[PDB]
Amino acid sequence: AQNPNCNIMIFHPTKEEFNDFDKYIAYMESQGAHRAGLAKIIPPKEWKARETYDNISEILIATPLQQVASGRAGVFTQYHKKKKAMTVGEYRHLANSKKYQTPPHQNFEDLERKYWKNRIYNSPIYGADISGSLFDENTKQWNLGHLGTIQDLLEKECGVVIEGVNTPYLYFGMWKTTFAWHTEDMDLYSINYLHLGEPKTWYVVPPEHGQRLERLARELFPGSSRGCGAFLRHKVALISPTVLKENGIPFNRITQEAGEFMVTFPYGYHAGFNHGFNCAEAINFATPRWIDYGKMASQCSCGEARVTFSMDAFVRILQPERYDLWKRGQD
Ligand SMILES: O=C(O)CNC(=O)C(=O)O
Ligand SMILES: [Mg+2]
Ligand code: NI
Ligand SMILES: [Zn+2]
Repeated sequence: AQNPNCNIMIFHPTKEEFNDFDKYIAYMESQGAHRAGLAKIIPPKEWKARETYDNISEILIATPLQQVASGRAGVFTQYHKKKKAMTVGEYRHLANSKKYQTPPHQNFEDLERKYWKNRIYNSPIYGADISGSLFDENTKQWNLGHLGTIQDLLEKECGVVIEGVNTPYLYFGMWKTTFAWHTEDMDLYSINYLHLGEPKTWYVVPPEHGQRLERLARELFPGSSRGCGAFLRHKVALISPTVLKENGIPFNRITQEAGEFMVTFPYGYHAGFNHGFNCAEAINFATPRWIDYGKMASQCSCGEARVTFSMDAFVRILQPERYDLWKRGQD
């Protein structure tokens, strides 16, 4: 069995190996990368996403989100308070202000310590989930707006043509902006490219151990767990590495830097934080191996998780017994 300890693997594809996206995902899986739940892909030195980032300041962040925490430093929830629209240039200036800027630090490990000590005492503002792309249309390799769609994959594997579309999303971050513990919708893959700026630290639980994280979460968030049998779909709960280690939960960590891709694998729980002003692009995708995870994915039906238009068909075709209840949650 490849990668039996479920370590995060780092790949360095050549320019020739960077041509065929599906083939390279399959290769990484042949080497056991999925067992970790997360992999890093460093593009060949010949590649670039676009020519420059000098002209992005006028992108609008229509609904910046202030991430307000409740709880204790290692075990907390966050809610998202909507703020007035601002441009990427305005948001960058805000991120660099004395109130929001990254503190002085020695190295990534010192910053990670400071994050977990201090996160709850601040409310950073995240420009998340903005439909759009920063890849140049002429970038032919690993262009996250030109991937095979999940609807086409389902049709290729299962024969059923379905409605829906699959487009990327931009994330503008600042120090302490946080992504809560989650798997993807329908336990899909994700791919995330860090276009510019400061790093992003990731934590991940191997897919084979995901239910251990879920059981801990039910213990640590007992009201939320009574409210919903899949409350991590709400994407609000944070648990620190220290708390995970105290509770014996298997996990790994890695820091992504600008110019690097990360891939999350089906049912790989992940969480993390941004080091300072940055911009990432991410999208969900599927492979043949995903189908069985899609069929078994948990679902929130309490009403809180509220998701895209395109998830309807995935539930309807892969999970027909759950469909009616899930859709009640959506309406
Ligand atoms: O970058 C973020 O805030 C969150 N990203 C992801 O969860 C991802 O790419 O799957
Ligand atoms: Mg612009
Ligand atoms: Ni994710
Ligand atoms: Zn729910």
